[PDB]
Order: sequence, then structure tokens, then C-alpha cells
Amino acid sequence: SNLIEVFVDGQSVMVEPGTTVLQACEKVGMQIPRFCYHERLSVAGNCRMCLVEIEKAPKVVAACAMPVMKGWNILTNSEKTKKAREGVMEFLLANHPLDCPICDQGGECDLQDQSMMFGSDRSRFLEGKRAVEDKNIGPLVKTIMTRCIQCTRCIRFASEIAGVDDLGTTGRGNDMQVGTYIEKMFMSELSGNIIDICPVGALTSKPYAFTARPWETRKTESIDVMDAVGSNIVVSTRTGEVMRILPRMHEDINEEWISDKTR
Amino acid sequence: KTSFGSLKDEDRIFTNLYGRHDWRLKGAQSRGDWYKTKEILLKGPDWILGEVKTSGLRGRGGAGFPTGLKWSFMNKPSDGRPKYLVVNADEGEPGTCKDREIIRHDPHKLVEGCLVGGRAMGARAAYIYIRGEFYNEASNLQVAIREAYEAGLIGKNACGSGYDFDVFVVRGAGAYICGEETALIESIEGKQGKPRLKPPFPADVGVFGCPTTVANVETVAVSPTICRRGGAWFASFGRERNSGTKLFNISGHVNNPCTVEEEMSVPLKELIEKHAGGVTGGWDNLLAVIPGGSSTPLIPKSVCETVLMDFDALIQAQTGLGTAAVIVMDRSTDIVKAIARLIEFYKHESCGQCTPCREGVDWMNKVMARFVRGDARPAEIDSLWEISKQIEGHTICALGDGAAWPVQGLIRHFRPELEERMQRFAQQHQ
Amino acid sequence: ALFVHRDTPKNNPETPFDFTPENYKRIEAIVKNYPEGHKAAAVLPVLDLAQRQNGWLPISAMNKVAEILQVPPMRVYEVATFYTMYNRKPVGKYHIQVCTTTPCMLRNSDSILEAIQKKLGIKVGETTPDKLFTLIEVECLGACVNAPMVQINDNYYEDLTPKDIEEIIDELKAGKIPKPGPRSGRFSCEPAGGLTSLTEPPKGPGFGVQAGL
Amino acid sequence: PFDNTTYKNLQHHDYSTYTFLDLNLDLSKFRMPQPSSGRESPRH
Ligand SMILES: NC(=O)C1=CN([C@@H]2O[C@H](COP(=O)(O)OP(=O)(O)OC[C@H]3O[C@@H](n4cnc5c(N)ncnc54)[C@H](O)[C@@H]3O)[C@@H](O)[C@H]2O)C=CC1
Ligand SMILES: Cc1cc2nc3c(=O)[nH]c(=O)nc-3n(C[C@H](O)[C@H](O)[C@H](O)COP(=O)(O)O)c2cc1C
Ligand code: SF4
Ligand code: SF4
Ligand code: SF4
Ligand code: FES
Ligand code: FES
Ligand SMILES: [K+]
Repeated sequence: SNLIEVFVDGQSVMVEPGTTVLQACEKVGMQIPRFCYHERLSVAGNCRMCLVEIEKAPKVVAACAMPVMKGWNILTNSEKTKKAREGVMEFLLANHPLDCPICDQGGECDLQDQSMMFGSDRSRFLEGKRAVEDKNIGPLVKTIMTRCIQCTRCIRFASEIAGVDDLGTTGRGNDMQVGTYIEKMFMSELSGNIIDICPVGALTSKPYAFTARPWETRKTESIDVMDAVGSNIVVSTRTGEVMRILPRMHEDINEEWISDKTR
Repeated sequence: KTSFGSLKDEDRIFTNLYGRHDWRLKGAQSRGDWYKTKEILLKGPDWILGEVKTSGLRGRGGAGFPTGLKWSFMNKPSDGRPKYLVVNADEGEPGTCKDREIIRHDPHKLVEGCLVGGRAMGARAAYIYIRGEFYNEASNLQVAIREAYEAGLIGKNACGSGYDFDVFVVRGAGAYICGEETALIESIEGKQGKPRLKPPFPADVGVFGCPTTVANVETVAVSPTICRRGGAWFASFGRERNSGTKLFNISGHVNNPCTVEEEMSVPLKELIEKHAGGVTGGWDNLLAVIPGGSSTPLIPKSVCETVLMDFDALIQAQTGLGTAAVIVMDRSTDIVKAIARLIEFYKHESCGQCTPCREGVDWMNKVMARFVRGDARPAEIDSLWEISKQIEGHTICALGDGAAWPVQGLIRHFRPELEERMQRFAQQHQ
Repeated sequence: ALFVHRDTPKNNPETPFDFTPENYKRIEAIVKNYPEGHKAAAVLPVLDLAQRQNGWLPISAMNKVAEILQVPPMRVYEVATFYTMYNRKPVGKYHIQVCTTTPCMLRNSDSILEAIQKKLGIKVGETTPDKLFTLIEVECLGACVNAPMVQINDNYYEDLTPKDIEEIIDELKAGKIPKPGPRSGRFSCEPAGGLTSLTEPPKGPGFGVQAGL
Repeated sequence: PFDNTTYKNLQHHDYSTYTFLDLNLDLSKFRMPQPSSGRESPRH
């Protein structure tokens, strides 16, 4: 075979050429923190959360984008990997709004959870945060853009899976806004799935909005009947009442998406 | 040789730097350009690459990567994709105005450099990405390109050598980050000038996904002179691994701000006193010098006394050579206000792609805006240091490095002035 | 300073904009500079061409560039909002851009910014009421040894004093067009107390060309 | 007569707004035939 040997924390693993650092760490059972990487979207590399130390190399690499070279020792838990994660989590939480009680992502937030797991416990940002104009992209997806961390899973999903090309980033620098630039209504057949992949509560479900909260929901694994695809879903209920419908991953059917009628 | 400087006019590459001679083809051929270009193009890519490697030319953009080793990355058989030279003519660096003078006053030297470098790397064409604010310079370069096509020097059967080579000029639209090479490549492709993550380097996937070398105007324009005059000629200047001549842009608090060509390892004091008329108020009036444009850390007057203006000596002076743009700041300078205007520049010129620059350059600008007024406390200084260390090396391109480095230079050489600023704010506002 | 669009009666997708036929020939010349299959690479010049015909970019020039290049309109909106030259609002006929970065601030560009403000009766960002002058404040224009300098629509006006920029504004208000260069004694970028370099004549063809060539 | 005292770059005083683009239109005939990726766009 053409498998190259790399090392994750000293453990040998045989990987295909072209495999990234993140996938090599996944093959030894370690999940690198990420915000913009998504395994069904194109590699962006613009949140810098996956920065990891390769040893004998004085610069961290973006594990979601960097291919492994033969003989690398990926240090997923070293001192400068943790310092990189804390610095990037500090910059993500600098201008992020204190909305966790009134945000629907609370409890099932990637930003909350891997701030608890990989960032620090306190703030140094002594300034005033930014605030972003909200957008009206339709009756399904509520949009609160102050919570946006600009990971561009919006744009990659709408471009590559939904095939729409109507989301994007306007502006430049810290005023860079994810949006449509116009009053445009993002109504695709797969338009609600951006609620899934948005790691923050910038894009939430407008019908699910404010009604429940993820830890109190019971997760019943079930099947879509809205068409003959047979999409695997999670009906999340709460005290004998159906709260919402999430997808299940099935690699051969619905990869991890569902349609808007299903959702 | 131990002392460097005092460069002779016969050893200049950029004759007609000042517009006193004709910039067109009748003037450029009368100064040595487009002479024996066919005999250079017929000796093969390997000879031209060996002349550039032999000359010790390093990248005049400012990183100082070895230009022959860089251009040899393209010397490989094709796979169906075309290959491209792309000449980085953006020049957005505050302090730096040398490539404007190369494009505007020696344009045929740049076009001949495009032809020689594209033959060296097997490139199909040259895309000169000129800054859009350089409109008259771009029309100037297009007139020279039209004169080169009408003389058969480029295009179909370039210089009668059987090599086909176009030269295109693409204008920018007002982004300093479109001088970064991958963001420039994205800007040519009709996109936001957002830098790519490396690898792939542009020699693998560059403009339109082709093999591409992005190279500065100066490091392209000196290459026909390196091929004619020889590699040993250009390597006989400056220190070792510091070979050649260099354009310098001495601006700020000097008597005569100017662009001048000078030998590589010239002293900074000798350069400022000789070509720029010296610091205003005398050399005792000198407070700081930013050696190579805004991205390099400043060095104070104690360092500027004996420092040499090549790459390695300024690295030993814990700064960089950069674009060799000498920004001179005398004792009458609010230096915190100057570095904070510089951080304001770096947050207006930042494409917002990755998190540490998009958030931390704005956060550094807010901390520096409070440091100008002194509306802070000294524990925020080292804090700001750490913020810069969270941006340096954690970004996609080096604009995070170029925005973290002036903060680090200002803290490192002028922490007491920051502290007395803040304590006088404290004693007069409470 | 907004990076969203709202449909006003003077800026909407039914605002009249179309290229002149000579601008279509220029667009064809632009599009033939790029490879086949990469027509999107002509977004930046053509849109700027739409800024040269019109003076500013409504959202009918962006949609027209999106139509004639077969690119999605959001990908033109991104380029129009990313880059600082594209006027998404109607500026005056003379667009004054005063560089105030550190090498121009050291040579007192604030005096010229204040002089343009008190001469035109406006401040930074505003427009004179006769729609002739828009005064904004830009970053490094790459004329640092010719500091302090401004830019008027294509032209660099360099080595300026307040009297020099008042003279330039006066002969802009008189209908003439000034000379784009330094307003001090020197010509382009030389040391102002005479040439410290390139005083010899240039050597010409064949000088120093090595053997074997 | 070796002149070193006059600025020989007086042409850019006479440039208009379409100078660059008219020069591109003039240069459109001298240039080599463009390469093709084999498809009309990456969305084709
Ligand atoms: N000339 C100007 O107007 C400006 C210049 N700069 C300078 O630019 C520099 C940063 O620019 P970058 O190109 O991002 O940094 P630098 O680290 O990457 O690389 C310089 C060149 O070497 C090539 N290179 C480096 N390592 C390579 C490798 N292992 N394999 C293949 N190619 C390799 C890169 O592709 C690039 O073309 C700084 O030194 C800064 O001072 C910054 C702003 C303005
Ligand atoms: C933010 C940023 C801006 C840059 N701007 C320019 C520029 O305007 N002109 C330039 O020649 N190089 C610029 N560079 C350096 C380029 O990335 C690249 O190294 C150079 O253009 C060509 O490499 P060379 O110096 O080896 O020739 C910039 C780099 C960065 C990080
Ligand atoms: S997106 Fe996450 S971190 Fe931000 S307010 Fe909502 S729950 Fe909190
Ligand atoms: S709204 Fe969500 S998915 Fe979209 S770019 Fe922002 S954080 Fe990413
Ligand atoms: S560090 Fe700044 S300049 Fe570089 S890719 Fe990120 S936003 Fe862009
Ligand atoms: S996950 Fe690799 S940078 Fe966003
Ligand atoms: S600083 Fe004003 S032109 Fe460069
Ligand atoms: K979400």
C-alpha cells in the first residue's frame, strides 16, 4: 500500500496520502477542536481553532487544512497547542454577545462547550463589543448576526450542497458581515440545514425559537415519512410533546441533512 | 569587503529612477534594456535560474526568500495546466514607494524582467497586478507594453526566440492585503482578496489553479541586469547572503525624503545622512527609525547608530529588512500616536478572514487608542504583548505578523514612555 | 459606511444603468485577458469600468456585471464591498483622498486635511453641496517620500502645503485640471537639495555584459 | 545634448479616465490565444 506513517502524540498511525492532520488525529480517537471545518463542506481554514503543534516545527499548522507529511509527530495536547486554542477562543469570545440565556444554542453550543474545554475561564477584553444588524433571510431561519463568528459554513453550504450562491461576506476586517447584502429570502429546499451547521446561535430555527432547551429534550431516533428518501431523524420531545426534528447521520441516505418539510 | 555603501552610477540597475531620461523604448534601449534578450532566452531556463541563484538575489518584496530557489520550484514538466509569472506591483506598505518608481520610470525593464523570468520558469504569460491607485503608472506601463509588442519583444515569437509570452496588467481596487501573494491570486480571479492557506504554494496551485510564481517588481526588474551583467557581479555587493543593490525609500522626519538605489549592507546612519539630507534637527534629534516599512518593528537611536541595512543585521537588531522603507521619527514625535495610527492602518487593511487578525487587530487598535490618551493601567501593557503573541504565527498570512510586530517594537523600546503617559493621565484625571 | 444594501428610489435594481457600446468593446478586451472557463476573473476591472462610466456603483451596475459575466450577483456584491475604491454611494465629481498614515502624518498631513476642510466648508466623509467635492481620508497611497500628498480621482498631488492644496482646489473649481506631481521644487522623488545619485550619464547597451553572452 | 534637468515623464498629464482600458483594447490584437479549462465556468 501507499500508506504513510505519522504520529499523533507519539502513537503511530498509517494514513493515506492527502489525509489531513485532523483526520490523522481522528484515526487515533482524538477530536481536534474546530469551528469552520466541516467534513461535508470544503476546507476553509479561517477560524484557526484547530491549530496544533507539529514537533520540531516552530509554527502551529491548521489541522483541518494541512496534509500530514511522513514522520510528523502531531502534539494534540502540548503547551503551545493549548496556548493557540486559548488565544483563538479569546478572540472568538471578545466580540461575542453575552446572550447565552436568551440564545437558543445554549447547552448545545459548540462555542460554549469548547470554550469550557479548550479556552480559558475568564476575560481580558476591556472594550466595547461590536453589534451587527440582523438579517431577514426568511421565515424558517431566525438570524441574529451579532452571535456570528464568521466561520463561513453558511456560504459553503449554500454554495456547495444547497447550490444557491446567495450567501456571502460583505465588508472587510472586523466589519465583515455574513449575509445576502440585500433583502433576500433564502428559501431553498435544504435551507434549514444551516441551522444545524452554524456552530453558534447566529442562525436558529424560527419555529423552534425560545420554546425548549437541549438538555431537557428526549431524543427518539426515527424516520422521515415526508417523501420516499427515508431520512433518519431525531424527534426531540419534551414532557410528552414533540419539540423539533433534527437529522441523524446515515451515510447512504441523507448524509447528515434533511429537507425543510422534514424539519 | 567590510564597509558597504558608496555605490557608483555604473553599478546601478535602476538608471532612470528619477524620470530625467526617456522612459519609453527609445530611452530604455539607449540605457541597456532589451539588449541581447534573445541570447538570454535561448540559453535555457536552467542557465537563467543558475544566474539568479548564483547572484544571491533574495525576494525584494520583503520576506527575503531566495529568488532563484523560489523560481526553480516551477522548473518541472507540465501536466496540461499553463504556467504563470505574476508580478506583485501592489506596494501597499506605508513608507514604501519604490515599485511605483520602477513601473513609472523604468517600465521596459520590468517588461524585460517579466519575459526573462517567465522564460526561466516556463511561464505562459505575465500578470502584473498593479495597485489601482497607481492609475497613471498603470497606463504608463501599458504604453511600454504596447511599445514592446510593436517591436516584437514580447508576444508571438518574443525577441525572435520562438518563445511565446504575453504580459497582462490587472489593476487592483484598494486593498493592502491584495499585495499578499495568495490574496493577490484570489484578487485576479475575481474574488475578495482573501489569502489562501499554504500548502498549496502557488508553484503547485496558483492563479486559476495553475503553477504560478508571484514576485515583486524589483526582484523581477533586476533579473535581466543579473543575466547580462552576471551573477557574480550582483553577488559582489553587500554582505554574504545579502547580495546586491536595493531601493530605499527614506521618508518621515528627514530633510530630503527620497527614493535612492544603494548597495545592500550600507549603514543606516550613512544612508540617512548621505542620500536623505539627515534627520531634521540633526542626528541627536533622532528618536526612532522604522527600518523597512510599517510591518517591521521600530529600532531606537541607540540601535540605529551601527546597524546595517540588509536582512541579517536587522534580524540581529530584532526587526526585519522588509521593503527597505526607512521611516524616520525625530524627538518631536508622539511615537505612541504614530504606532497607533499604524495599527489603525492594519485594521482598515485586514480582510477579516481568520479569527486572530479579524478580532485581535481591532482589539490592539482599541488598546493602542487608549494608550495614546493614556486611558489605561500598566498591567495592560504586557497583556497587549500577549495579545500580539496570540496573533503572531496563528494567522493565515503575515499581516497578523505585520500588525503584531509594531506593537512589540513599541512596547520593547518605549515601555517607560507608555507608563509615564498612563500615570500622567491618572494623576490629571483623578 | 454600511455594508448592507437598502433599496432607495435612487439606488434599486430598477435604477437605469447600461454600458455604452465602446464600454462593451472594452469589456470584451478585458474578458479576453483571462483564460476560457475563468470569465469571473474579469469582475474587478469591468465593475471598475462601471465605476468609470457612472462615477459610482448602484445596484444595477453590480447586477449588470453579474449578468454579462455569468457570475452570481452575491459574488459581485462581495467584491464591491470588499474593495475601497468602489463607490457604493454617489460621490462628488472630484474625490479627494488625503493619506493620513504614519509617514504622511509625520510630515503634517493633518494641516492639509484641516485646510481642505476649511476651504471646502465640509469635513471628512461629507460632500460639498454643489456635488463637486467628496473629502474622505484614506490609507497609504504609496507616495511616502512625496508626503504629504492627496489623490484626486486618478492623480497624485504631492509635497503639499496648505497654500498648494488651496491652489489645487481653486483651479478645480475654475474648471481647469491641475498638474499631477509634487508641488515643491522637485520633479518626482529625487532628494530635494540636488541629485545625490544618478548624476553620471547611463552607460547604454553592452556595458558590463559578461562573456558567453 | 545630455539633458539631466527636465522631467521626461510628462505624458501622464494627458491621460483620461479610459486610458488604461483603451490601451487594453489596443493590445487585444497582439496577444496569444487564451488557454481553456475545457468547461465554460466552474459552475458548468
Ligand atoms: N513588498 C511589500 O510591499 C510588502 C512586503 N511585506 C513583507 O512580506 C513578508 C511576508 O510575506 P509572505 O510571502 O506571506 O511571507 P514569506 O514567509 O512566506 O514567503 C515569501 C515567499 O517565499 C515563498 N515560500 C516560503 N517558504 C516556502 C516553502 N517552504 N515552499 C515554497 N515557497 C515558499 C512564498 O510562497 C512567498 O512567495 C514580510 O517579510 C513583510 O515585510 C509586507 C507588506 C508589504
Ligand atoms: C499583508 C501583506 C502584504 C504584502 N504586500 C506586498 C506588496 O504590496 N508588494 C509586494 O511585492 N509584496 C507584498 N507582500 C509580500 C508577498 O507576499 C510576496 O512575498 C512578494 O510579493 C513576492 O515574493 P518575493 O519577495 O520573493 O519576490 C505582502 C505580504 C503580506 C503578508
Ligand atoms: S452562540 Fe453560544 S456562546 Fe454565543 S450566546 Fe449563544 S449559547 Fe452563548
Ligand atoms: S452565521 Fe453561523 S455558519 Fe454562518 S458564518 Fe456565522 S457562525 Fe458560521
Ligand atoms: S490574518 Fe488578517 S490579513 Fe490574513 S487571512 Fe486573516 S483576516 Fe486576512
Ligand atoms: S477548523 Fe481548521 S481553521 Fe477553522
Ligand atoms: S504614507 Fe501617505 S502615501 Fe504612504
Ligand atoms: K445554530
